[PDB]
Amino acid sequence: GRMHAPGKGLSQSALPYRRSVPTWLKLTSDDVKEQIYKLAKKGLTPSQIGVILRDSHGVAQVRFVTGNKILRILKSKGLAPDLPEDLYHLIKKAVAVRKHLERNRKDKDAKFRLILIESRIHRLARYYKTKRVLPPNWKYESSTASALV
Amino acid sequence: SINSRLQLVMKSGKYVLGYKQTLKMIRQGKAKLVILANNCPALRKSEIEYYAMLAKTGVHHYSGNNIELGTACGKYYRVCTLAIIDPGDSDIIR
Amino acid sequence: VRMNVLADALKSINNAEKRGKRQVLIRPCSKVIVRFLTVMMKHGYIGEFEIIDDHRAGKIVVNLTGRLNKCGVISPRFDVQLKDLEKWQNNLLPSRQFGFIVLTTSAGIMDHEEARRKHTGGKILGFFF
Amino acid sequence: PLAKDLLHPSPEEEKRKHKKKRLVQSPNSYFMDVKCPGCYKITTVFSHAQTVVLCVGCSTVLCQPTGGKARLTEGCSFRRKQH
Amino acid sequence: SAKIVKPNGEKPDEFESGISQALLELEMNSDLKAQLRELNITAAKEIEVGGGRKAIIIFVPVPQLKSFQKIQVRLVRELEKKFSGKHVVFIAQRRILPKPTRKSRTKNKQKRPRSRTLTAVHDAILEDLVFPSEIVGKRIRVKLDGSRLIKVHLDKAQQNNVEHKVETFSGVYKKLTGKDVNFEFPEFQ
Ligand SMILES: [Mg+2]
Repeated sequence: GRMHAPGKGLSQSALPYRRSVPTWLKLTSDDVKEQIYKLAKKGLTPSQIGVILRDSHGVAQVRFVTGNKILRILKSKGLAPDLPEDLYHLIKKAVAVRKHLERNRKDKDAKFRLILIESRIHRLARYYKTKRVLPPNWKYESSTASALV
Repeated sequence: SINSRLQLVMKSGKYVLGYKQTLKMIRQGKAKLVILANNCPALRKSEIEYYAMLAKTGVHHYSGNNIELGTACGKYYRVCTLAIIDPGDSDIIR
Repeated sequence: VRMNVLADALKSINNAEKRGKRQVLIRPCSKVIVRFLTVMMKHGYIGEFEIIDDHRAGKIVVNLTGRLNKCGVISPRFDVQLKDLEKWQNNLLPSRQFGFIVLTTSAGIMDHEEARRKHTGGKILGFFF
Repeated sequence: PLAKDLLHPSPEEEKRKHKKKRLVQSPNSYFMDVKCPGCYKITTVFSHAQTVVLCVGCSTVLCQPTGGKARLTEGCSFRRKQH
Repeated sequence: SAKIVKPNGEKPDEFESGISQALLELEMNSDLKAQLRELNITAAKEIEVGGGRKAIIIFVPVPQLKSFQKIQVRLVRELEKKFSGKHVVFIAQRRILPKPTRKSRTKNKQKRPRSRTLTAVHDAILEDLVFPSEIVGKRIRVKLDGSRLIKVHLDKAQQNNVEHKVETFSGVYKKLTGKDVNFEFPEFQ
């Protein structure tokens, strides 16, 4: 029921049986990989691309259209970010909590939401150390964090 | 805000940090966004802000620090002024 | 969380047959589920179950009959060394006259009678009777 | 009660069930192939939009996003039917 | 005449010639051409069914399958009418690697992907058979004996093409794989 909160909710995405492309679609495995390509270039996260591609554009799921999933398309060409998008969203968040804690030293609430956030960082980190996308050294540091965003 | 755009310019585009290089890049004319901070002491403000106006370059008085700029540049350090020569995909330039 | 997918399922197919429910579905599904349910099919303990193939995990839908008093699950799969098999089937089944400790040996998943014919031990899963 | 033919559930009583709770998990969402008055061009908008869908042309803006489905702008059509 | 569109180590003349000659005959044809030059089969079999009226199964290399799909409906229509009294359908020639037991070990041997494992294969075989129909969902029976009978829900779009076939497919994997399956034509969502 979530990692760090009471709320035991469920709201998630859900795909069909069918996987084969849905025939509206023109494009083809190339023209999608041409487009993911240009969006990442412009500066968007692997999530954020998947977004643009569905609402405005056409692709239910990149994964089905092309062979592989978005990250692999960026990574095998070298547009992938330094660290995982998923993580620096937490780091960027932490640094934001840090900031106003450093002006407002009363906020007891912010002093989970930091501690929790710190803990959801470390936790993440130490698979990225076993799945080896991060080198076995990198570590948080409060000071060096603000830079890392 | 100009954390996100600036961040992107550092990675992808071209730049010159601080002074003298920045002022050279205005002299040369090849720099078309000078990002001052606040805390640039007010002579240098007016003499960069003037010395760019004449070139026809956009200036920014980033709500900054010297420091909140360094940190924003992915630099780890004090940068009062900077000049952007060429952006990446970033639409920092208008 | 879902640790053991039997206990999950078997609770919900004991726990229907009390209410007299005609048939039930079991949410997570597995190979081990199928393979231990097909054992229950032979001695009659249930009827024909028809596994849905949601693309991910699986669902099953078990035709029940009246006949199952209880099925349960021994949760840690202790290793049963054939000499112990008796001492278990003493204190885990209502009589020596029926009752089936499903377990999982070298030669597949099967009841205790069939591990005894082949003369193998292995890991206890559960029991229905 | 005592006889619900779970495997052959009548079409109505899956649509009154949360998407993942159904017999097979399917979505409750859709794309719509959208006209709009100025251009004849048709964009392939996904109901649940998140972003603002702009015209392949330019000027007009199709879909303000809200909580659930997207808010189509003023006077523009759509086409479910597929798959 | 025969050998030019069937290259894989397997010659055995009989049908493979006659069927490849019908492919070659479909090249003497406007638009149904050039796209057919690139393509190429491997092997083919005649297989009977319970009803009596046998079906011709055609295999394909695999990367070409996704190009055979563009032609398939137009292809079958023409060579089914030519090579008459028979049903025709395409399958990809997949490998099926054996499982590495410890017995059959890991001396070296590059992986063994999931694509190339067992249960992926006969499942992709399904998607090759009923190209026009496309699968919507499977259920899988277990009868009280233990005989595992699959049930495949196909869609509706190009049901008309496929509805007459059905018991050919039932006959088909039962030669190829060894599994007994009947097809159902259901509701929508
Ligand atoms: Mg906890």
